Amino acid sequence: IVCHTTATSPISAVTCPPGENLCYRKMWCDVFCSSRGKVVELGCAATCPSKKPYEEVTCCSTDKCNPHPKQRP
Amino acid sequence: IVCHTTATSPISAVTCPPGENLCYRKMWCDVFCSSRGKVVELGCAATCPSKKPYEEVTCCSTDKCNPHPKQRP
Amino acid sequence: IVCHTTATSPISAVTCPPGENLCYRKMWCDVFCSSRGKVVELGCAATCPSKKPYEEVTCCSTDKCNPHPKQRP
Amino acid sequence: IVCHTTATSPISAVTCPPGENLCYRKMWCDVFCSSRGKVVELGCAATCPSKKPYEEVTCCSTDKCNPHPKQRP
Amino acid sequence: IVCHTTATSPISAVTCPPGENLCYRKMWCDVFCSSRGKVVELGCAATCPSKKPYEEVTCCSTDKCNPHPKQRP
Amino acid sequence: QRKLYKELVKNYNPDVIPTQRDRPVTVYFSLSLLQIMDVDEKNQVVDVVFWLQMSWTDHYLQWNVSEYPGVKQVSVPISSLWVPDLAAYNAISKPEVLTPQLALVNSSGHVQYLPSIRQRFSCDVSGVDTESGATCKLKFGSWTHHSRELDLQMQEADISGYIPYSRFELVGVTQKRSERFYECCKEPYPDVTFTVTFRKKG
Amino acid sequence: QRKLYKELVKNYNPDVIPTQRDRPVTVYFSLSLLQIMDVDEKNQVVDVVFWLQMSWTDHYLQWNVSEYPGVKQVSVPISSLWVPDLAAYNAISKPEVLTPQLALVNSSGHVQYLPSIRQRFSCDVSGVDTESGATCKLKFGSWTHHSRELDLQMQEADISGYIPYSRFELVGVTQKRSERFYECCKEPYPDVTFTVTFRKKG
Amino acid sequence: QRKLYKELVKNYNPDVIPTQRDRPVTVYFSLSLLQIMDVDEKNQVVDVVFWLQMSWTDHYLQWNVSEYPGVKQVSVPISSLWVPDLAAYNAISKPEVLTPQLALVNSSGHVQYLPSIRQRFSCDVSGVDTESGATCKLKFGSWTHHSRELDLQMQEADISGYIPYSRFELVGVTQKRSERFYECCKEPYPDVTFTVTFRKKG
Amino acid sequence: QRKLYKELVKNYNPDVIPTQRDRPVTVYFSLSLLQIMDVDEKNQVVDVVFWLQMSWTDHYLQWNVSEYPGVKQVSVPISSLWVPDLAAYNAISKPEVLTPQLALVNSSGHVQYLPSIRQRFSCDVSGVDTESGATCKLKFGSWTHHSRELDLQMQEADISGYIPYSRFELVGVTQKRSERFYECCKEPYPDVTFTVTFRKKG
Amino acid sequence: QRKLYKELVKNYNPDVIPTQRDRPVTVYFSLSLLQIMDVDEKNQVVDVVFWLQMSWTDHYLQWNVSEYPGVKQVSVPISSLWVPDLAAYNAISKPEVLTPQLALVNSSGHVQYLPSIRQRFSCDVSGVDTESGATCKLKFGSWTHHSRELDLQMQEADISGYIPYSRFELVGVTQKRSERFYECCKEPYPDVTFTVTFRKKG
Ligand SMILES: *[C@@H]1O[C@H](CO)[C@@H](O[C@@H]2O[C@H](CO)[C@@H](O)[C@H](O)[C@H]2NC(C)=O)[C@H](O)[C@H]1NC(C)=O
Ligand SMILES: *[C@@H]1O[C@H](CO)[C@@H](O)[C@H](O)[C@H]1NC(C)=O
Ligand SMILES: *[C@@H]1O[C@H](CO)[C@@H](O)[C@H](O)[C@H]1NC(C)=O
Ligand SMILES: *[C@@H]1O[C@H](CO)[C@@H](O)[C@H](O)[C@H]1NC(C)=O
Ligand SMILES: *[C@@H]1O[C@H](CO)[C@@H](O)[C@H](O)[C@H]1NC(C)=O
Ligand SMILES: *[C@@H]1O[C@H](CO)[C@@H](O)[C@H](O)[C@H]1NC(C)=O
Ligand SMILES: *[C@@H]1O[C@H](CO)[C@@H](O)[C@H](O)[C@H]1NC(C)=O
Repeated sequence: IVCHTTATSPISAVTCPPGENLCYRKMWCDVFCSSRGKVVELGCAATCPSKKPYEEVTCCSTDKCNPHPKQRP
Repeated sequence: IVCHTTATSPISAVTCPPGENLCYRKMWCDVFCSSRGKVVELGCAATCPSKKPYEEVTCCSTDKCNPHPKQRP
Repeated sequence: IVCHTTATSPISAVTCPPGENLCYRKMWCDVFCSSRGKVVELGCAATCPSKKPYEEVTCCSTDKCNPHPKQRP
Repeated sequence: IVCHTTATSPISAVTCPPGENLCYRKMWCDVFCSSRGKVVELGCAATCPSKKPYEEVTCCSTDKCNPHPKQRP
Repeated sequence: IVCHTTATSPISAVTCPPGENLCYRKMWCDVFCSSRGKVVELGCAATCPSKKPYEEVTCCSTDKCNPHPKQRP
Repeated sequence: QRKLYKELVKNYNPDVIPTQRDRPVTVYFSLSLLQIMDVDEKNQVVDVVFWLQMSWTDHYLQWNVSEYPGVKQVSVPISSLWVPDLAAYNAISKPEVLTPQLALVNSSGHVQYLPSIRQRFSCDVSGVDTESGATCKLKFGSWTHHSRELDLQMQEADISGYIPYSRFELVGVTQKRSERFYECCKEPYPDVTFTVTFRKKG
Repeated sequence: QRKLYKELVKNYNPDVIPTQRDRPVTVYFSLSLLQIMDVDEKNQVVDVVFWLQMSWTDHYLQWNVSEYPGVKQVSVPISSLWVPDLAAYNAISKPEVLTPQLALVNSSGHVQYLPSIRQRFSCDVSGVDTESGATCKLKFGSWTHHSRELDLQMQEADISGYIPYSRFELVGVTQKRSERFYECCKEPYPDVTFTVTFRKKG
Repeated sequence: QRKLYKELVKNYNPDVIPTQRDRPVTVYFSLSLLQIMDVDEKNQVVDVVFWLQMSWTDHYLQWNVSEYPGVKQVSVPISSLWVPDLAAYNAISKPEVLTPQLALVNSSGHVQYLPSIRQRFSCDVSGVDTESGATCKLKFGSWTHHSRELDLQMQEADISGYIPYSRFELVGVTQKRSERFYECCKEPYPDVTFTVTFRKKG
Repeated sequence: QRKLYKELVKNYNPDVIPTQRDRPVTVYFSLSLLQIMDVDEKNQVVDVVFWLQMSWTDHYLQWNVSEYPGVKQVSVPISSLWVPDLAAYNAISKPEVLTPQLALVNSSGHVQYLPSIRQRFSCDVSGVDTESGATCKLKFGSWTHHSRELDLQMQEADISGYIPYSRFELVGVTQKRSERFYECCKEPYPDVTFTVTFRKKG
Repeated sequence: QRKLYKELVKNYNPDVIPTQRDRPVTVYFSLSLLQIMDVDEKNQVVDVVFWLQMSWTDHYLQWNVSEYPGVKQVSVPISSLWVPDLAAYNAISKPEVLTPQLALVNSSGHVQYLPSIRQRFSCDVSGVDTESGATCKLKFGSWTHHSRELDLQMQEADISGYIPYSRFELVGVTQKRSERFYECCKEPYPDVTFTVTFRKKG
């Protein structure tokens, strides 16, 4: 399972490690969230990460299904 | 009964709703009241609005009788 | 009796009213008294005005005898 | 006895008054003493003035023997 | 034994005095240590100076073996 | 469109009062007290905020409504054009302007400037706790011009616009213009004294 | 290269609002309250810090993406280009800007300026200890422009960047736009009122 | 017309003292104490406000009454022309000027400047509660010129402009001029010491 | 001899970040905390002083060691050349720079700036009396630039500059760099968070 | 006759330190402590006032005594000519200059600059009540120059001038020059440390 990760710069497509078969995207909303936009996070996880009150999670199985809001799946 | 309202922008002529047959004009006097002029308000009311110490009310029945101080009845 | 008065602007020569036959000049000394100079006052009075501690009075009978310190009697 | 005095401006040579036959020079050291130099004083005295801790006195009998540090005896 | 000393300016090579046969270099790290660099010290001592927690000592016997970090032994 | 700006400040020097041979520049004063920040009974002084209405007519500034396509008025920074050298005589601290340094102008030449200001003036506030209340006089006026160069005409101030929840309550406001002749200059010196009385609520 | 700068400010005068007849300059407001510094129950005033979002479109500023090799956006100092004359109507102290005076710009002409500000506004803080909490209204708006010259439209209000460990806790934040007509000027006068309610923690 | 301004500051450099050799620039000093803000018995210092009278004659500045149609005097900003480098020797805080930075000028060349100032000076205020009262000496004088370059002559010692309701009452005011030679410069050094004694009312 | 200056700032515009397509200006950060002025447990804020190490390479600024007779490096005022728009995100007061506004430059183009700064940041200081101590995070970073325009790389901390006799004792200092991607701009936003923990001595 | 000014600053750039290469600009330091404003035992800091003697020789500035009719020395504003970038290393607040920004100059080229300054430095004042007294070290020195570019030589340690009625009494004053090499720059960094010990009178 190939995914998109924000751990590297620029955001590259790393093969979601063993055990983890889900690509995800979690977005926060900090101070700059009014101008720069919601914080973007992309990674891997066996179990889709739980959503926090203000957070916004999104998971999937397709390859490169968790791209940057300014890219293409 | 057709009236002039300041609820819309620009000030348009709305048909004074049911029950209300009086067009009015209330003018306050705030900080800018020395340069910009007295605050202007135009609306509808069954019973002519009561005048407050500093306020200035004016009612009528004719259509479009409550125009902006810079317009024509 | 013609006098000089500071009641009008600019300082003109008014005919000291009835009963009053004395032209005078009273000078105070305020804040600006250090730069602009002592306050100047010119008028009419039957009885020459009394001098106050800081004040400075001066009376006379001649016509236009109470001119501005920057003029001629 | 002719002396140099700092009582007049510019420093002139006054004839040291009666009873006083000694010309002197006392120099202090104030705030400006670091840039402008030590304060200079020139005058007359029957009895040579006493030296103060920080002060520096100097007396003599010759005429014009107490000149300014920037002049000639 | 010839050494390098920071006691003189510029840093010259003085013959490490009698009894002392070791050239050394002690370096501290102050405020400017982030831009200007670690403080540099060069001198002589019979017994190699003890190292302090933050300090950094270095001794030797060769002539001119304790040069400035920007020079040659 | 807006070549006006480049022209308006072409042969214009803001250090020169726009007088026109015997026509002294007449400025209209007006103070709209906003709120009384604080009072120092110890040193006798009042901290106050207030909008300050100022308007005059600059004969230099003016344009042909035609030559300029629909240009009614423009917002120019007070530094680009001349402005009255008014000074708070009894003030004891540099005036802190809160609002932007802008001023409107009529195609005719009417300049308007309403700056928000906070400033402390010397005043007796000893009787501020008494029901009678203490009173302060804020004397304003040109600092280098007189009646022949610059006439200062007022126009009743506005008590309204004052913080309804202020710890202090206004009992009266008196804005009055007045002149005075000094041992010099045949021309008198105009000045507007904004008097205010206030007590401590509750 | 970056000849853009020299060109962008060639025939540009920052004192002129970029309006295109019938197309008033529309500015998008937005306040992101950071923290409530302090409250003075004595003089009724609140010291607050807050990021203030401002964005508009300057028709003058814009370049051909081609004529300029890979020039997406540039950081220009607010003094080089025009900027809304927004003013804190109820403020009682000059605004202390903490962040750099820079604003970004789209090759299209979209200007964005978000300065960090600390400032004190007049407000009733008497009920700040009550569980109900006290409320403050921070009214903003043009100072020399109206709807026809400059339209002030708001957007998403923010409470996200508020300091958690603050001695005060936000119970509610209301950002609402509103217009107001005056005895003149057929066009209204917009303004955005950022309302905030807060109580004392513990 | 007012072409005068453009000419007055044509070949004029305000950094140059207008001396004509064998004619040192003579400046007339004068202090009009307005009010005594506060006194710090702890650190020995007094906060005071005062009008400062300063007048001299700039040989550079002067115009033919004829060549200029009815131009008596003009208000020029102190930055455009030269001004005495007076310094409050015993001062312990930068001088906060309250009034506008403008000065008047005679067609002859007589320059007059009156800046309202607030400033704190080092002074013994220990005996301010005693009926005898404490005394402060405000020594002023050129910081980089002497008698041959700039002569400092005093004027009137107006006290009348003092605040009545002030918590302090003036018992005496002494303004005296004095020179002092140093180990250099044949020429002496002029300075005006404004002495003031005051006690605490009641 | 020093014609360099006239040339260095000939075709140079400090408002332009000196980048060479395909390569972003990399700036090296470094904070040397000097002393902790004070802490306000009431409003949660810390007053601190510190040296700020900043260094980058301006491709515009650079000269031929030969064409210029022995010109190693020169001290130029930060206003003459470009400088990173770093901002203290969590700061709550304009930064008061204590040291001179000068920076050194390599003949190669290496610019270095070390300004002394005093500033207050929002921070929880409630646990400053506990032996565990309170901690503050001083987050810094570009204000209008991202990774592709300006990369912010740190160069380790320097606690070796703290002030001994300070009422507070540093228990730990952590300087770490970090990026953050937003709902926009493919490139991230690098920021350096200087964390500091301290307790009250004795 | 004062064409000198126009010439002196003709081909002169104040950002360039005046050296004929090989020979470094030698500046003579000297501090004349005026008074100790206050001491904060809480945050360890001292508020102090003091004249600061500075003198050097600018090879650029100099004129032929003949070509200029009786022009001994002139008062030029520190901004027109170069000046040592001295910085108060242990200072914790921007230096507030009280005296005018003017410096004198010899026809030979000797520049004399002495500004009055008030500033707070970090220092241990815990033992200020003890008869032994507390001590403060005011370390000064060029901020961007070393021995080869700018040599800092001290000269006079004037203890005279300290306020007699100050709540504090000076027990000793030590002004000493010293160098120090760092891990770079073969040349050392000269600095003058003005040490002062004082106790509380009574
Ligand atoms: C934008 O810049 C280009 C130059 O890169 C301008 O010139 C030509 O514009 C046409 C548009 O029809 C393009 O097809 C050409 O490729 C451009 N250059 C040439 C001659 O090849 C253009 O006019 C500018 N504005 C536009 C229309 O985008
Ligand atoms: C005003 O401008 C119009 C058009 O340019 C012109 O016809 C008219 O004569 C002008 N009048 C004035 C005020 O000069
Ligand atoms: C300009 O404004 C002034 C003040 O409001 C007014 O008296 C005058 O008639 C106006 N003239 C115009 C329409 O330009
Ligand atoms: C560019 O301008 C457009 C306006 O059409 C808008 O999306 C925004 O202002 C800018 N977006 C970018 C490219 O950051
Ligand atoms: C003053 O005025 C004239 C101009 O009319 C000028 O040329 C000259 O300097 C003076 N002339 C006389 C004699 O008034
Ligand atoms: C450096 O400058 C010299 C002139 O002294 C010139 O001859 C040489 O070509 C230049 N080389 C470099 C470093 O580009
Ligand atoms: C100057 O030397 C080089 C020039 O290439 C530069 O990398 C460095 O940062 C500068 N500082 C040093 C090493 O002195």
